Amino acid sequence: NLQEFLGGLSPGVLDRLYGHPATCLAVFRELPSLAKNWVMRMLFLEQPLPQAAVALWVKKEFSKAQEESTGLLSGLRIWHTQLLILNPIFRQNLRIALLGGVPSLDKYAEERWEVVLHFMVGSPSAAVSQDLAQLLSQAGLMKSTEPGEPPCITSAGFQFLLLDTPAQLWYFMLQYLQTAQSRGMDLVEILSFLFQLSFSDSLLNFLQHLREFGLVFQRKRKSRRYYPTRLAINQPGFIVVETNYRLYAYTESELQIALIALFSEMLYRFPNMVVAQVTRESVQQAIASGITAQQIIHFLRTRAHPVMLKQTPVLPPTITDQIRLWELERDRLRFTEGVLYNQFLSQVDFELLLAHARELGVLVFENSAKRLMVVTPAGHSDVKRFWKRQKHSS
Amino acid sequence: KIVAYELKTGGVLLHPIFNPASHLHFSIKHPHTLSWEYYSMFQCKAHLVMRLIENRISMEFMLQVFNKLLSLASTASSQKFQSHMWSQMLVSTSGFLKSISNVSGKDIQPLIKQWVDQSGVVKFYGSFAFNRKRNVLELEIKQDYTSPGTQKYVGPLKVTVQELDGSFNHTLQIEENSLKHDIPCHSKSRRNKKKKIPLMNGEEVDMDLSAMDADSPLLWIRIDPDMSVLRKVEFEQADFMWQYQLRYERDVVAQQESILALEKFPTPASRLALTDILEQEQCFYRVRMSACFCLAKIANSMVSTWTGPPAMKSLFTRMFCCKSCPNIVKTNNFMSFQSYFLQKTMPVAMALLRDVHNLCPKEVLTFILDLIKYNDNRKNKFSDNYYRAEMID
Repeated sequence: NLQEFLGGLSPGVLDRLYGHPATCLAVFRELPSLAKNWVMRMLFLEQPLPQAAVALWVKKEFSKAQEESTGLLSGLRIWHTQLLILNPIFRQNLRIALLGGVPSLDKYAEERWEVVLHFMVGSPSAAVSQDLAQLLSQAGLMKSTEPGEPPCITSAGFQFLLLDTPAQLWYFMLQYLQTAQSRGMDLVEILSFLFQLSFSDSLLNFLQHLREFGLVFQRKRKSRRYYPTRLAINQPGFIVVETNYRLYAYTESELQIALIALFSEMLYRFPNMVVAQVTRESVQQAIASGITAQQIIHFLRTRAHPVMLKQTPVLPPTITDQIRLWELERDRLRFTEGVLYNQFLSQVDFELLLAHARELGVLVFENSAKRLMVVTPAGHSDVKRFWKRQKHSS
Repeated sequence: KIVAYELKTGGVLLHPIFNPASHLHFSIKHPHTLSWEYYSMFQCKAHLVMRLIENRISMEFMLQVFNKLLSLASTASSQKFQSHMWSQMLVSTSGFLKSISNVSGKDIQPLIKQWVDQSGVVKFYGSFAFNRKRNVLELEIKQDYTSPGTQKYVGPLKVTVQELDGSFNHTLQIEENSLKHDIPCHSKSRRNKKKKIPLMNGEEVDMDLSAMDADSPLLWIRIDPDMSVLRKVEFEQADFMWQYQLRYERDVVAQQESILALEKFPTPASRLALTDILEQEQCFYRVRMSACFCLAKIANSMVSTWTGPPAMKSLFTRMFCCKSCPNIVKTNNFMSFQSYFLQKTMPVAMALLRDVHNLCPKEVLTFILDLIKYNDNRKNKFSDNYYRAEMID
């Protein structure tokens, strides 16, 4: 979440990131419940106040909200104890932020994201962009290993594909920022633009990437002014599930049919409907590719036709249980590397050796009834020496 | 006795050749320059080497050798010729070996060269490992031949392995460069069904196999069981193997060496093993007399773990006191000669008990004083002087 992203930052980057135009407001909106008011309170104070007052300024009931808010805002470093006055820079910027100092767009965003997902999947026809391809490859959801051949899809790719559009886009942008730092694009400058949206060379490239993702559209041959789409700031279902593992999806966009075929066997494709079967073969194929039953169940639930919404639960228990059981049947046997000594003789002497391999992290399984211990070959040169020392001690 | 003396100072040299032994502070050319401890160990080593010659050449041939010597001497003893024939009454080494070679057809010259002419004993350090994959027992026997009293053994060596299918003997060839000896192991199908495990003799017993390893069939190993060399063995078994060897063996020297090796394992299973040995008539009495002192040492080592009364006290009141009065000892009847020896050796070991404060407990001292007060000897046909002397001890 954005709270996690901002918490994972240093004070030096934080105070700089607290830009005048929007950041002080975007980070304010994050404040879940109460930190809004206390910050507002001490927006006009130039004198720090004792911590005991803040501690006692919440009733005995619902105090956990007080501690959690205080910890969150301490991590954000909005104030300093100074002994709890807010940061002067944040105070000034917040005062400046508080009385101081479309139908085609959404369709465009939808179409651009749909073509992006088409390229993500093995679609023969898709938008071509080397920068987008390499960005997705380095995002960790795609690996090529051969420039001539089109890149394939990794295990994480299917999991990302089956996610809902909001979380999908949010995670994609999180990876975009993380890779922006790696490629050298300043993180603060690009981050501030996202906050400003909800109200330089690097800026131009970042805006180009956002437009490629479909969040923004200049509409004027790449002019300075931009009109963000709905997705920039941050629908009814169509699948009907039977009790015989049959899916009837009212899908016209090929993306939905591809997503369903990822974990189901397609039977018929009507102009406004498609019939598929959720069989062991398809489900286990998806599980081997990397998906887990949770993503499939969530996908079917979110894309649930209104007809089946009346019944509770929406997804039939038999279908859900069958999918879960199919995923569970996937793993049984294991693999590890180890070495076994034996003849530990004295009972109280074997108990001391068990703590040597457990602290170093080379112990797999033990046995106090037969005096047997398995030691991995990675730490064999350290356990033997200890045993020798013990023998010398006698 | 001899391995202690030979590792202490040099070695005893039977049949020297005229100095032949310069590791020791007197000359062995004459009997009147020998130390008295050397004379005692000389006679001791001589009769053990004769037992070794009986081991190589069987006992009936040995008695035939002795009868041939005596018969030559008694035909010599009746002549009147002044020593033309009276020197057949004098034996030598060459004449003894020639008479052995006459009666048996085998000569013992390697055994004579090793244990008579060479003056040393051997030291064996053994450790085993059971290979579960190939079902073999990999022994590892190394000798300490650089000590002052020792020598190097290169002959064959008997080893006796008790597995679940029975007791099997194996002969190992221990050359100078040898270290690992792989012997084969049998099944473990007497743990699938409860059947009795057959022993070294023809009998078979019920064993509690809960302490045994699940993967190994072998219950105990004994390196050189018949004492066929002049040796000191230091074998590294597991403590349950020593307890099985103490309980179910039909050899007293193996029970004694398991008592001697159980002092290093003070676990309560070893206390149960020695207590079951102590309670057991039809055990040899000198094994139970050793188990008293071993139980005292183990009890001293597991203080702040010991649950009930002091060691052997309840066992003494169960074996030798009245049923109606536990602290009054029975009146002395010493006609059994094995519970007499055990009765007079059990408080002597019981007095070596110590508390957490390193002082003998006042429960054992009071018990010994009540053994002294309530002693009545007006009824047995035997005297009480050794039992009372052991009470003072």
